[PDB]
Order: sequence, then C-alpha cells, then structure tokens
Amino acid sequence: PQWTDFLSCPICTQTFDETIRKPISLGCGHTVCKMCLNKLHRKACPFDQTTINTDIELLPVNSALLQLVGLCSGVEDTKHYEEAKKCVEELALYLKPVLSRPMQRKLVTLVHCQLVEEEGRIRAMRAARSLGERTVTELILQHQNPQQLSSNLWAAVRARGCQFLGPARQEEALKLVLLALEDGSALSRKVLVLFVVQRLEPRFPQASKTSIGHVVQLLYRASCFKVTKRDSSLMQLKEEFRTYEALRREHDSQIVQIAMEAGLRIAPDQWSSLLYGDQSHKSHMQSIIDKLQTPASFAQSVQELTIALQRTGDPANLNRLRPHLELLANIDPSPDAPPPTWEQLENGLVAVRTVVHGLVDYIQNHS
Ligand SMILES: [Zn+2]
Ligand SMILES: [Zn+2]
Repeated sequence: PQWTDFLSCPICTQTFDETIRKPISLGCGHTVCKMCLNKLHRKACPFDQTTINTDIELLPVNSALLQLVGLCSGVEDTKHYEEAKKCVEELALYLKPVLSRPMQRKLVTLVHCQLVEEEGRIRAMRAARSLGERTVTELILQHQNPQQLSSNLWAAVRARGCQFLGPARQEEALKLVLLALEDGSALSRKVLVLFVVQRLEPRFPQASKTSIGHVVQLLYRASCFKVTKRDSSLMQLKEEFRTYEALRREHDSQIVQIAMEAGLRIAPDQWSSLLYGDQSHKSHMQSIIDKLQTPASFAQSVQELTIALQRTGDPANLNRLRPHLELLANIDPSPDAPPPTWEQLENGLVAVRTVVHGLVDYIQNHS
C-alpha cells in the first residue's frame, strides 16, 4: 500500500508481468494482480472492502503500468475512452526513471484509476485536477524569487496596516492582548494598546503604541473581534478565541491569507520558521493552509500565474496552456460533483497531458 512501489502487487508482493500476474486497477484506486484476483474468491477488496464490477472478465489491464516493466455504450463514447486511456499511458512514461516527487505521486494516483467504472472515473478527474493545480504552483515557484521572499511577505503585511514583531515578541503581545480580553472585557483601540505597551518586557527595539496597534489591526482583520459602538469602538474577544491556541491559529491563518492575496506560495516548514522560529509547528501550519483551500483557489492560482507571466513577457509561450488550465480548474472537487461524462473525461485527460508536458518543457528548455 506504499505509493512508491506501483510496479508490484500489494497482496502477492511480486512485480507485475504481461501474461499471468496482470495489473488490474479497481474502482477504489488499488491495482491488484490478476492471479490474486482469481485466488481471492471473495466479493470485495481486502484493503477497503469495496464491492466490484464483475471479476477479471470485464476489467481491462493497466497497459500504462506494463510499459514500465516490459465497446459497451457505442462508438463515440468508446472513442473517448480509447483517447483517455492513451493519455494516461503517455503520462506514465515519466515514471521510468524528471518530474518532482510530489508531482509523480499524483501521476501514480492517476495511473491507478480504472476508467471502465464510475468510481474510477471520478478518481481520474480528481487526480487530473490535483496534477493541474500542482503544475501551476510549480510554475509559480519558477517565477518567484526565493531569496527576498520574506521581504515581500512582510512588505505585504505592512501595506495592510498590520505588523509582525517576530516569533517571541508577537507571542508576548498576543498573550497580553489575551490577558486583557480573555474574560470578555470590551476595550477600545487606545485602551488595549496602552494596556499591552506598558507590560512589554524591555528588549531593544521596543514596539511603540503604533506597532502594537498594527498587531491589533491584524487580529481585527482575522475577525476575532465582536465590535460594538454606543456613539469609541469597543472590541471583545469571541468565546472561541479566548484561548491562546485558538487566537494564535486565527492570527497565523490571517498572515497566510495575506501571503495568498499577494501571491506568495510558502511551504509549511518555511511558515513554521518565519512565524515560530522552529519546526515544531509544521503540521499546525499544514492544517492551516489546507483548511484555507477553497475549490476556487485553483482558478485563482491560474490567474496569478498569468500575472507573473505577464511580467516577464513569455519566453516559453505558456499562455497556450491557458485554455487547458481553465478546463482543469472547472471540475468540481466536491463529493457533490456529478460523475464525469465521456467527453468530459477525455477533455480532462487531454488537458492534463498537454499541461504536464508543458511543465517539463519549461523546466528543461527555459531557466
Ligand atoms: Zn497478487
Ligand atoms: Zn482497494
């Protein structure tokens, strides 16, 4: 069940061959060898316990996998099917040795999709979208300067009227804010700022009233405040935010959103480093970034890419991928998504191959 060995059957442990031990992908995303399918004599898949279509009889074998070793609904739909199958096969050849590890993981996910079933087709679409999105975020990093990245981030933060004082200093300030507001007190801007300023243990570049005001502004943008006015504006900490864990979570998330609006793709380890100074929060930041991902964020990313691509001119003519990327972003990731039609499946996979090929071409010929 390890994604790394896809050329071997999970059950029989032996590598796949073209005659007897034959790769057969099921609807659940697992590929088991034919001999084992015959040998099972049980309805479902031992790994997930999902029911099946019918036997080995109606299930085709993965050719896409076998390359690395050595007519139901009518003519139109099966033309679509054959084309799609061909696409997956063409992608699989990148798995022989070029692509990055996280990319090829999603490729492997794509290969294990059985295209003669609804489940497998849905999985194929999701894997397609994931591959597209990952390609976009890998094209953005090429046009993104890693050296001055932090500088740009903090610039974006300061431009919104917010401020980050550093990993320790910010913890201090936030715990002072929390101290004042944890019981439900309603303080105005100046009162909260004055309360926090005086309690700051002196370090050298001491935050002034304005800086702390900016940190408070950051907490206000994150919607931590119940804000009221009797005709001075009073701010209260919502019941769920009166813990340091929660409040800090919202704080971090807000800064991440600032990074997104400005178009900075930043890894969770880098976030843990910037915000906390250490690596302890990597999983925390991971959860934060994942929680922040809307299905509309793919399209957003495509647009951002187009912006950066408008800056440099276009040495690689990547705009040719624009109609392909827009199609990949237009498919519902939600479980509420209807199963794809045959034309949708074909167009999706075609889009995927065009895009991935484009990515490789860019990396090799333009840098
Ligand atoms: Zn087996
Ligand atoms: Zn399974």
